[PDB]
Amino acid sequence: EVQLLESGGGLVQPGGSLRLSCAASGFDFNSYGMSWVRQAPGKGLELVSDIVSKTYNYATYYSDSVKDRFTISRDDSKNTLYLQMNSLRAEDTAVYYCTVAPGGSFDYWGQGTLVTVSSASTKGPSVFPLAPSSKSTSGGTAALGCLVKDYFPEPVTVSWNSGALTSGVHTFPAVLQSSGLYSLSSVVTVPSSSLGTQTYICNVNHKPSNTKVDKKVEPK
Amino acid sequence: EVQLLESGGGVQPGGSLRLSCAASGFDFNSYGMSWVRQAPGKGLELVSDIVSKTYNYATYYSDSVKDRFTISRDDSKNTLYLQMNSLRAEDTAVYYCTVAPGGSFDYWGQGTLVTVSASTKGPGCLVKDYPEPVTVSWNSGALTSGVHTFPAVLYSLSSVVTVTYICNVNHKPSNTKVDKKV
Amino acid sequence: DIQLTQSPSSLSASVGDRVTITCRASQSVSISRFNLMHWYQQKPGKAPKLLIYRASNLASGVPSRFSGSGSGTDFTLTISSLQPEDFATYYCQHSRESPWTFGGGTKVEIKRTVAAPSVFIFPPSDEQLKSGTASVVCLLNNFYPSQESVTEQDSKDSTYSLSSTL
Amino acid sequence: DIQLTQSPSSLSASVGDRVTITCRASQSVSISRFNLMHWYQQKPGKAPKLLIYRASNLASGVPSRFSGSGSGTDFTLTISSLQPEDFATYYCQHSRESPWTFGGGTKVEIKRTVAAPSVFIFPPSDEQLKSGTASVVCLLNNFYPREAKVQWKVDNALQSGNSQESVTEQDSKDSTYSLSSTLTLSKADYEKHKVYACEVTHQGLSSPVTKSFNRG
Amino acid sequence: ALDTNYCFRNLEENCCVRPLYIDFRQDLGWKWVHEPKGYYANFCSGPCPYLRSADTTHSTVLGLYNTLNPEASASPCCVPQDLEPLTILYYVGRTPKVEQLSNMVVKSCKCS
Amino acid sequence: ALDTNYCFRNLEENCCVRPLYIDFRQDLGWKWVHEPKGYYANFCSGPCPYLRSADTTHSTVLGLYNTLNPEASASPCCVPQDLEPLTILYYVGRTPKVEQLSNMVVKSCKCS
Repeated sequence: EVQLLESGGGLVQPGGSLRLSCAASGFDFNSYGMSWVRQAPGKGLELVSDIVSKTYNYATYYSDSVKDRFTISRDDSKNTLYLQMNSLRAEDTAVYYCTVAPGGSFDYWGQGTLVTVSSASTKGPSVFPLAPSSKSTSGGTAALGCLVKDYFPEPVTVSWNSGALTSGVHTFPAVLQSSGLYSLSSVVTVPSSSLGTQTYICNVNHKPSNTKVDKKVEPK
Repeated sequence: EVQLLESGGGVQPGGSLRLSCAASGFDFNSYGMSWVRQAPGKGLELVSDIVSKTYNYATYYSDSVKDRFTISRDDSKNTLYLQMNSLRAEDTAVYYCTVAPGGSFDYWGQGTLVTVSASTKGPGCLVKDYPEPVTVSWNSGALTSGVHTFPAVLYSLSSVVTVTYICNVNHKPSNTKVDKKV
Repeated sequence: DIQLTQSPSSLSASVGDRVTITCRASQSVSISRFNLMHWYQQKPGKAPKLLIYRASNLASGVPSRFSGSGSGTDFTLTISSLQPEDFATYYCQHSRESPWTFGGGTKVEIKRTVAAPSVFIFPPSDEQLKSGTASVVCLLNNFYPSQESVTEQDSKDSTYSLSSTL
Repeated sequence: DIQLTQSPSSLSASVGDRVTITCRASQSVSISRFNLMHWYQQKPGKAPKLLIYRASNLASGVPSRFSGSGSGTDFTLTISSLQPEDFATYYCQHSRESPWTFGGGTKVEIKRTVAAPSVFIFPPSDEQLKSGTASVVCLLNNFYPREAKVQWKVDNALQSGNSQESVTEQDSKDSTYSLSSTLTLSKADYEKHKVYACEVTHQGLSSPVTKSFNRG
Repeated sequence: ALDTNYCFRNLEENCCVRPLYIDFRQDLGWKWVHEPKGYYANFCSGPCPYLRSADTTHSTVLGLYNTLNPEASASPCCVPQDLEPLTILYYVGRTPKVEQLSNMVVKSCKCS
Repeated sequence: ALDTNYCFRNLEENCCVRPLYIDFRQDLGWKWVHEPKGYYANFCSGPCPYLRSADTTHSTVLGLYNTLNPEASASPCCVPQDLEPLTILYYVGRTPKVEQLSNMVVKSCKCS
């Protein structure tokens, strides 16, 4: 297998509209009821919209929070679930999951599309190296990284050496600054002896602003 | 299929007579058998009944012959008997042998006259001074039409046909079997 | 001991007529749907012959003109279209309880037309004369309606005959 | 509308321990012998996955250590032998009547042995100073418990209000945390001082660990 | 219903009442029954497809099961629903006895 | 009694309960049932020889007639006697419904 792929999420001005869709495959789509369950950042799960099969006249129901502004629809021929979101508000900022409930339980879930409702404009990050010292100040361990500063909206993805370096990597969650822009660090701890022998590149990608930076991190 | 052929009829008072009834053309073995008698001029009277082996050959007798007559049976032979004892005047009747699978007397023999009385005396054509009966047929039973055998009145009767001619006179009691050309 | 009484004791009917005769049972001779009263025909010198069994069913070879009906105590024998052969004494019998009893008998004589007797006198043969007894026979063949003797009705024409002898 | 209340809101339990989470519905979610309470597991950056459907039935591929019970208004989830990968938020949802609602969640943290962090300080890159600001970074690597105290000391003078902190989610393997503390100053202010220190206080440390650098 | 009327009218291969004369003497070897000599006992035969006079919800489920899976050979069977009695006359020696035997005649069939 | 306890333990050629699992979606096309996904419905199979668990007098008479006439095919049939219900759960859209469907499981059989 079952696959649920949602698209349509992104930065939208308050009062604006967005249309989320969900591509489904691997199951008897026409037979079951589909739902949209959202998660506001660091909060719980809220079933916000629902739609049953052709068998039960495509009946819908909405949460009180989104009634009259939101519209759930489906396209049985194309295996697609839709969400018309109108007069969007700050509180509508959340990850939107499309899910399948054959009976009472949400048997299958997608990975979610992020919807960010803000007046703030898309700003790409600046990528600075967090350079280790040549001196092994940590018993023979060194740490290096990348400061991914001043971006909007979320998210940023950080990999080390194209994903070939995963061990010891810590990509910190974004911190919203007083400026209304996010900032995060990605760090990796390595044997100090690796510093002159191996090269370390952090690959930063901020899709909303179309920013890609491969920054080599080396001792200063 | 059916044939019921009774024999034995023909006896001094206080005598004993044994009737036999040859049965053929039916599942005799599983049906009840009876002796029904008709007194000269009188009606029909069931005198002795016997049921099949499947009912312990149970019998029943009219009050009139109880403790004197004994009804018997041979399934191998398909024959019905009536051992008549202490014979006494009012027993003089025709004894019909009859079968009733259920409740109706489906088949009957042509009877046997039992005359309880005066010794046995030997006898168109004129059958003169002979007990009853005498049987008269013509040309061994071929000349069947226009024939009139008279009811006897020693008994004497006449048999007449309206038109070679031979009358076949048979009187079993006197062992008389004559054929007279007329 | 069920007493059967036949009505009437006799009956004179004409050829082709619709005859209906009855049997009167002292007790009920029926047990459920089945009516255990049977009818027999006895011809002058013959054994009785079954006509009707269980009040309404006709026996094998019995003409279509013979019909029967009845329940409990009252039973009826019906001759739809009379015949000269239908001359006989008829008897009813029940099979409700032992002993099975018979009714009295309903004699059925025939009424056709008036016929005259052809008178035939016969002389005593030299076979009987050669003893010491002479018997002169007087015949009255086919008529409708010393020692004398009459016969019973014909089953084909329906006439009588006499045999007076001196 | 039926509303669900989960207790506790969060807990710490050692590997091998038996964990019990409850869910209370405002009205019964039972319909005959069928109990319409379902349980999900949500790991940090992932979608929820169904663990238990209709109070006690394990969803395909969910380990035998997970179990559920209850009827009417009161339900339970039990992890019989807690594992380090069981670090997640657990949700109960009902399917009794429209709208189907979810409980607020129960965050499950793993308690492990104390581990002192490794501390690293990073000066600002020359390339950032060219833009007029300076971000000084301090890293506290693979520590337990989550509680750590980080103090910035610019020229032995204690700082306040000019730093932000970020903590990773509990590691699914060694169950530790890592922390970032970023101190932001303007270029001018940064160029006005020499010693930049990050002083760390944590249970696993006998005395604070100070990592520092000299501007130049 | 799959009664005498429905079945003897329009001749169908599927479960229906079929005429059957049983003679006590010949067909059963019972010489003891005086009246009747025989009777129409009738019988039930023919396939039980889905929706044909299903007795229980099990007869409905199997009807559909066997209709979709013909290899199953787990189909409802054609059996009597409506059964009439037969009143007989016999003689225990010369004593007439009558016995109303229950469920002797098949008047309607069903798929069970 | 041709019940599950006898039939499932013993080897029976003639009338007896036979085990059967019916899956609602695969075997019947019933996508609507949420629980159970299937059940042991059982069925009844096996010839009905004379005197074997006869439902009626007609089953006795038909059994006698059949085991006496080789050209005769008319015979009693192996069919359910005792049946148990089955409780099911389904959702009408998002509204859960529970139903106890009667006579769903065959537990014993007879020759009718």
